[PDB]
Amino acid sequence: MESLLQHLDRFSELLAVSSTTYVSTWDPATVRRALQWARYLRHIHRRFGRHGPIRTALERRLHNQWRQEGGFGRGPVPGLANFQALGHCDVLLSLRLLENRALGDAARYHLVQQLFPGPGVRDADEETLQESLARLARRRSAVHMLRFNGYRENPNLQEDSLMKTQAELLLERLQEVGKAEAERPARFLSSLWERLPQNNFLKVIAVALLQPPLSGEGSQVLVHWLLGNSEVFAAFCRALPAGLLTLVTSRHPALSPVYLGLLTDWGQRLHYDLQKGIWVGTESQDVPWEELHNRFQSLCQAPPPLKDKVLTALETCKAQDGDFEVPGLSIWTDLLLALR
Amino acid sequence: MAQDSVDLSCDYQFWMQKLSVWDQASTLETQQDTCLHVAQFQEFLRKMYEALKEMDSNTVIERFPTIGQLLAKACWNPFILAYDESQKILIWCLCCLINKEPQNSGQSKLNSWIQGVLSHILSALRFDKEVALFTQGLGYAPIDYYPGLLKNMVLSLASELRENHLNGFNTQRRMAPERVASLSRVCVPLITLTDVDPLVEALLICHGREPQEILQPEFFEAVNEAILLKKISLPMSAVVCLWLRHLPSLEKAMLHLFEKLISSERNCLRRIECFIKDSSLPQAACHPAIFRVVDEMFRCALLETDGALEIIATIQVFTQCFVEALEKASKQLRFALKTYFPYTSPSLAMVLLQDPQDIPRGHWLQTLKHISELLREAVEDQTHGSCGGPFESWFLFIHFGGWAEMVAEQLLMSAAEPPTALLWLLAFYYGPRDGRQQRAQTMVQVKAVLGHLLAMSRSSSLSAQDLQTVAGAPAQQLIRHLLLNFLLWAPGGHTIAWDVITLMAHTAEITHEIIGFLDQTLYRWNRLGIESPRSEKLARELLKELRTQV
Amino acid sequence: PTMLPECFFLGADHVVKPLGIKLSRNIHLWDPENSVLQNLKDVLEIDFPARAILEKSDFTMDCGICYAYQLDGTIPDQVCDNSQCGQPFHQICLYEWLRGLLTSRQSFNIIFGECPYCSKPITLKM
Amino acid sequence: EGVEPAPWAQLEAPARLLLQALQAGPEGARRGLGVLRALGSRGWEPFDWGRLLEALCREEPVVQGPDGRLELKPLLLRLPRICQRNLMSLLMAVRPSLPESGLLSVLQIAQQDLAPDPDAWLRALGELLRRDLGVGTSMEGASPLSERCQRQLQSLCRGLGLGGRRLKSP
Ligand SMILES: [Zn+2]
Ligand SMILES: [Zn+2]
Repeated sequence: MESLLQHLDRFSELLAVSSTTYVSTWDPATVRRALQWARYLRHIHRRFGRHGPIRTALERRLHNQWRQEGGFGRGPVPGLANFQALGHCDVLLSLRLLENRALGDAARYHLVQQLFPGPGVRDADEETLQESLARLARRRSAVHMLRFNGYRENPNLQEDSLMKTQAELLLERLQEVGKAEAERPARFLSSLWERLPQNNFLKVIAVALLQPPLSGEGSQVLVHWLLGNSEVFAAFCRALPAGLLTLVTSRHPALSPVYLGLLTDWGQRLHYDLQKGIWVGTESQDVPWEELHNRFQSLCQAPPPLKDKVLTALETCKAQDGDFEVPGLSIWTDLLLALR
Repeated sequence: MAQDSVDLSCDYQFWMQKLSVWDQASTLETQQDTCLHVAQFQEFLRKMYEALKEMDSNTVIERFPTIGQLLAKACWNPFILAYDESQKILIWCLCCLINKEPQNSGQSKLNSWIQGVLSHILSALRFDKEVALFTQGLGYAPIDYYPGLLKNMVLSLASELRENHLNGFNTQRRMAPERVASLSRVCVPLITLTDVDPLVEALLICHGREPQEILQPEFFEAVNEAILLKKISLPMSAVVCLWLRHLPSLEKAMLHLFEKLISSERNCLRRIECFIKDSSLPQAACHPAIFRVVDEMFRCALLETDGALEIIATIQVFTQCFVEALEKASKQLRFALKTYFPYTSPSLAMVLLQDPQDIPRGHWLQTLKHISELLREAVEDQTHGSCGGPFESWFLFIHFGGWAEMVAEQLLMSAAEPPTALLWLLAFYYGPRDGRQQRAQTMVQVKAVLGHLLAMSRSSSLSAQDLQTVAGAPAQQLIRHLLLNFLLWAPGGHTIAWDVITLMAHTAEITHEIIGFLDQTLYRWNRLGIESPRSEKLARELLKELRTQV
Repeated sequence: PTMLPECFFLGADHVVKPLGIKLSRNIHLWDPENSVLQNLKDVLEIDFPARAILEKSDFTMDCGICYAYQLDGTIPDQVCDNSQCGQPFHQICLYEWLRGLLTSRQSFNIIFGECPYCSKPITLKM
Repeated sequence: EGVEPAPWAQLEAPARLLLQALQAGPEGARRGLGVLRALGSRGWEPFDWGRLLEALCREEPVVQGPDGRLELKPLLLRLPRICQRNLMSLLMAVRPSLPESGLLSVLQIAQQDLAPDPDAWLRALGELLRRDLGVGTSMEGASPLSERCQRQLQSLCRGLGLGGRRLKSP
C-alpha cells in the first residue's frame, strides 16, 4: 500500500513532464525505466484492481492530485484521468513522447523499437504494447468513418450519439467528485462554465439530465446547481429546443415552476401592434411570438402531471391582466386561443 | 535467388498510381474500389516489409525514391488503415526508414516527417470541434473515451436500422437508402473489429422492404468469408438471413465445405462432423429453400465423380446433423418430407428416417428386407406416380447412412443362405442403371463369393492368395468392400488383413478409398454403439499404418 | 393412399418416445391391402379415442403471428376484442406488427390498430 | 412525398395477411403454413390460390433505370425481396394443390429472361420449381446454380478418384 504511493506519484510526475517540451536529457535509460514502471502499474490494475481498500486508496490519491492541480493556470495537464486509465497508462506516455518534437533521436529510436519490434514476437501471453497501438489506430479510423458516412445529427438530442457520450463523461466526473467530497459540485460546475464553450456545455447538460443511473445522484446535483444559478438557466431555456425541455420538465418537477416563470416573464414583455397582426417585442433579444408559441405548445403536449400545471399557470396570468375574450389585448388570450 | 525486384518494382508502380487515384475515399467510387483491392495491398505491404526489414535505412536508395509518398497516401486513406493488419505493417515500414543518428538534413527531415505521419495515424484531432473542446475541460485524453464513443455510436446506428425495419409501409421518416449502403460499405474493412459486430447483425436482420438489394455484394462476401474462418462469430439468425438473401454466398460457403472434405481433412469424419455442427449449415438447412440448393450442389458433385465414396460419407454426415435439427426445432408446423426430398415416394423416406439406434441389432435384418422390397418396387416397377428413375431413388437412399453400410455386415451375419432381396439391395447400392441381366449376373457372382467366404470363415486362418483367386472388372469395388467387411467381421482376421491390404492397395486411389471406408465404418460403429473390440483395435492399427502410405 | 403415410408426433416428449420406438419396430408390418386405420392400429399397437372430447378441442392458444406458446417467458396474453376471433397474441409480435401497418396511430404507451386475423380495433398498452 | 402504400393493399384480405406474414425474415416461410391452416380453420376453409396467382402477375408502373423510364413490373417483382423468396418457398412446399396455368405464368415471370441484374434466388427457385413440375426439364443448361460455382466445383471434383459406379447413362 505505502510502497505504491512513491511509485504512482513518481509516475504521474514523469508522465506530466513527458508532454512538456523540456525533453533534451531523456535517453533509452529514462524510457526503459518509464515503461517498466508502466508495466508494473498495468499489472497492478489487473491483479488487485477491483473491490478492495487499495482501489479506493489509489482513487483518493489520484483525485487529490487532480484537485490540488485543479486544471487552472500553470498547466491543464490531463494526467491519467481515473483508475481505469491505469490499465492503459503506458499507451498514454508513449503517445505523448511521439508528440514531443524535442525528443532526441536515439531515445526516439529505442522507444519505437520497444513499441514496434516487428512480428518477431507475434506469440505473447499478455496483450502487448504493439497490439494495443494497432487496435487504437483501428478504433480511431472506425470512428472517423462512421462520422463521415453513416452518422447523422439526431434532432432528439437525448438519443444522439456524440452528446450521449459527453453526457456520460460529465456524469462520471460528478460521481467521482461526490465520492471524493473534497470540494462541492457547484464549484466544479462553475469552473467548467467559464472555461469551455457555453452553448455546447448547455446542450450537453440537457442530455445528461436524462441519462438513467449507472451505479439518480448525477441529475440530482445538476438540478440544484441550476436552480442556484439563474443566469445560465436564463440562457438554458433560451437556447434548447422545445421537446427537449418538455421531456426535462416532466422528468424533474423541480424544474417546472421556475421555467414557467421564465416563459411567463417573456410574455409580459411583449406588446401588440395593430398594423401587423403579430405580437412583437420592443427589444430584439425578446423571444418572438413564434418561439414562445412553440415552447408552450410543446409543454401542453406532454403527460397530464405537467399539462394541468402549465394550463393553470397560463389561465391565472390571463385573468391577472383583465379577462378579455378577443385578440389584441392579452398575450395570454392569444396563447390560449392558438392552442384550440 | 531469382527475382528480388522485378515483380515488386512493377507492383510498386501499380499501387502508387492507384493510391494516387484513390486517396481518402471521400466519394462512392474510391470506396467501393478500395474495399475490393485492399486484400492484395496488404500482401504487397508484407512483401515490402520483408524487403525493407532485411536491409537498412538512409544508406540505400533502391525504392527510397517514392516510398514516402506511398506510405502517406496509404495512411490518409482510412479504408486501408482500418483493414486487418495494414496499419501495423505501415508502422513497421516507417520504423525501418527511421535513423538513430542523422547526419545529412534529409535524414532529420525524414525522421520528423515520420513522427508527423505516425502522429496522424495515432493521435490527430480530425474529429468534430465542440466535442474536442468539451473533453479537455473535463481532463480526458482521446484514448479513454474513444471506445465508449464508438460503442455508443454503433448502438445508435443499429437502432435506427431496427426502426427502419419496423416502419415498413409507414408514413414517417424513411431512413434514406443511401446511408444504409454507406454503412454496409464502411463495416467491411473493419469486420474483425469486435466493436462493430452489433452493427452487422442488425444490418443483416433488418432487410427492409425495398425490392432491390440495397446492400452491395462486396458486403455479403466479406461477412460470409469471415463467418467461415471464425473471425466474426455472429449469431445463427444473421447467417441464415445472409444465406437466404445472397445465394452466391451460399455457394461459396458450401464450396468451402467441399475443400474441407477433398484437401485438408480427407476421411477424418470426426473433424467433418465437428465442422458441420459448428458451421450453421444444418441449422440453416431447415429452410426448404436452402436445402434444395445445398442438395443440388451435392448432386453436381455426386455426378462429376461416378459415385465417389468420400462424397457419400460427407452426405451421410450432413444428413444426420440435419435430421436432429429439423426435429429439434420445429414443434408444430414443420415442412412435409416431400418438400425436402420431392422426387421419391414419401413412404420410402419415412422408412429411412427411422434411426437404427432405436432398433434392436437383431431386427435390422427385417427392416432392411422391407426397404429392399419398397426400393425394388420404386425402381424396376417404374410406373406413373413414382420416382423419376433409378438414380433418384438411389440418391435418396445414399443420404441415410447407418442403413446403407450395415448391409454387407448383415449378409455376413446371415451368410448361410443369403436372402436375395438383401443381395438386390447391395447390388443396387454399388450400381444402379444396369438392367436386370447385369444385376442378376452380379448377384449370382456375389452369392457364389459368399459361398466361398462362409466356407473360408468356418475354415482356419488361411492365406491371402486363396482370396485373390475368387477376387480374380466392373464388379471389383463391391467384392473388395465385402472382403474388407469380412476381414473386420470374421475372427480369422487380425492375422492376415495386411496380406490382403498390401495386394489390394495397387494404386494410391484404392488405398485412400480403403482408408475412407474404414473411417466411415468406425464412425458408424461408434455412433450406433455397435462394437466388437477386436475389429475396433484392428481397424485402428491398420488405419494408422495406411495413413503413412497415403 | 393405402400405402404407408407420413406420420409423426406432437405432444409430450416422455409419452411420444415409446410410441416412436414401437412404430420403428412395427413399420415392416404395414400392409396396403387393409385400411389406413386398420394398419395404424396394429402398427403403433394402440387404439384411438372416438372423439374423447368433442366440445373443448385444442382451441389454438398460440400467438397467431409467431405460432408459438412460450415466446421468451411471455405468454399469449394480449387478445382480440371479438367473439369470432378471440385470438391471443404476444406483446412483442403484436407490437412489431402494429408498428408496421399504415392505419395504426400511437398515443403515449398505447397503439391502436387492426387485429391481423379479423381487422377489428385492438389496443396494445406497453 | 415518400409515403408508399403496401403493394398488396388492394387484395382480398386473406392474401394480404399471407403476404404480410411472409415478410418477417427467414422464419417467414414456416409462418405461411400456419396461416394457411389458420384459414382452413376460419369460415372460408378452402383458399382460392387461383386468384392470388392471377393477382401476382398483374402489372403496374414504376420509374427505374436512369431517372425517367416507364416500366411495367408484375406484382411478384415489386413486393419486398424477402417476401418473394419466401413466397416461392411456400409454393414449393404446396405445389400439388395449385392450378398449373397460373403457376406457369409466375415461373414465366421468375425466369427473368434478358433482365440485367437479375435476382439469383428468384431464378433458382424458378428452376427448382420447374424441375418439380417436370414440364420444365427445359432441355437447357438450366441449373439452380451459377455457372461460376459449377465450374469451380468441376475444378474441385477432378482432384478425387472417380468411382466404379455408373450413374450417368448414355
Ligand atoms: Zn408471439
Ligand atoms: Zn381478431
